[PDB]
Amino acid sequence: NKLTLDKLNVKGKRVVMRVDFNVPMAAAQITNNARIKAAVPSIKFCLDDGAKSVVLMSHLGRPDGSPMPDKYSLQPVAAELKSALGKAVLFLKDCVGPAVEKACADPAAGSVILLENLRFHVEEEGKGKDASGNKAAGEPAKIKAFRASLSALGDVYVNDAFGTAHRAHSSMVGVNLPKKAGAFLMKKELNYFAAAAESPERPFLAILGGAKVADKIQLINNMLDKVNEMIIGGGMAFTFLKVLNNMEIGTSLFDEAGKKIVKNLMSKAAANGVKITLPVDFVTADKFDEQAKIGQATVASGIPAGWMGLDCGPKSSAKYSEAVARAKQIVWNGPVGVFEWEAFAQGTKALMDEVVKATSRGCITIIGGGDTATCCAKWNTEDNVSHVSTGGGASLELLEGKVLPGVDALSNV
Ligand SMILES: Nc1ncnc2c1ncn2[C@@H]1O[C@H](COP(=O)(O)O)[C@@H](O)[C@H]1O
Ligand SMILES: [Mg+2]
Repeated sequence: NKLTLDKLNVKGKRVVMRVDFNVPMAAAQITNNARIKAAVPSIKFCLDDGAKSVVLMSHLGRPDGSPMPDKYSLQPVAAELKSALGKAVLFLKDCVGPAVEKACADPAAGSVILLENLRFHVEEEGKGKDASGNKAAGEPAKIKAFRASLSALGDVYVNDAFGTAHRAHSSMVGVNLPKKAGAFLMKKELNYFAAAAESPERPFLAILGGAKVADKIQLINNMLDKVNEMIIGGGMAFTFLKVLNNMEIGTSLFDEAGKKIVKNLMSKAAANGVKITLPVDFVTADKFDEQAKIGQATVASGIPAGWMGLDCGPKSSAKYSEAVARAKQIVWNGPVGVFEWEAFAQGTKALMDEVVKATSRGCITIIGGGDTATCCAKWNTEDNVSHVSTGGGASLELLEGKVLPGVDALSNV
């Protein structure tokens, strides 16, 4: 129940749109467009429906509030967006101030304008570091002024920056305009997660991977309140196997703080009637290196001193596949092994194959932002799963059961 773009009247209006263009880069070059392309359907909707202008605003990297036009400029994105949009883009060297306001005042109808990095101003995050590297605090009156300037750039506001929705930054919660609508990406992201957090199809399987356990306690706990099954893989699994089974784990990752909560998580799973699938075999490595000598092990055999489990084995792949086969809805957050290294990416690759097949027969498959999304990109499965999230931190907070400041700030329907 929140206002979305498709239900917003834009004809003859200046649209001030927050987008998450915080794209990866490398030596003044974009290394992945995804976030830019993800926001194009919203930009076009506005143009096609007669918007007077669409003023795009975003942050890039973490300049921590000082104009770093040399390393963190959004200028390259303007030329990239012009190619994707097939339309000229007016790039402005600032995002607030009299001159920027004057430029967005009465733009030529159909104008697309891209503002400079919002994080060049400490008022966006509300805090930062000075030149010396010292932490500086934003001033309240300056915060108000900054927000009032952004508000002048449009008659209506659209937030399509899902990747930034967990941030209560000025551009996300401070735009004072009567109409604040979530755009098409934001809509899609919330639509699917509404699936995971409210009315999931069943069985509902949650696949949780990664290294640390302590930072995922809430994610695991929240998911235990909603799923029918849960696969616990990746490095996390070793804390569970060590505690529950007393498995010899070698130099495999072990979370000391998290190990103290393992029995409590299993207890909840039991009470909620959740079937937990943990790995039973592994692909070992003599060291955490892409080219480390590899081996094999099982929970029963244990992992040799010095060696570490970096991926699940064949038997674990079977059990995982069986869980996927039983699911009508799946939420996957975190690969099941070191996917970055080919030798330890096979379990993840195999699981992806199963998730893709599940989607083909009607399973609603939701891939979390970040690492899992990167895997979809690497193996070209974006068009093969139901949803691939554009925001790692944002989707994690949602799966944790948290309210997103950027979503909460939107108008209601
Ligand atoms: N069995 C494992 N051992 C060590 N690292 C793993 C393992 N499985 C997944 N990972 C890594 O954990 C990651 C994400 O960890 P996290 O920051 O907790 O999300 C990726 O960098 C993976 O390479
Ligand atoms: Mg990660």
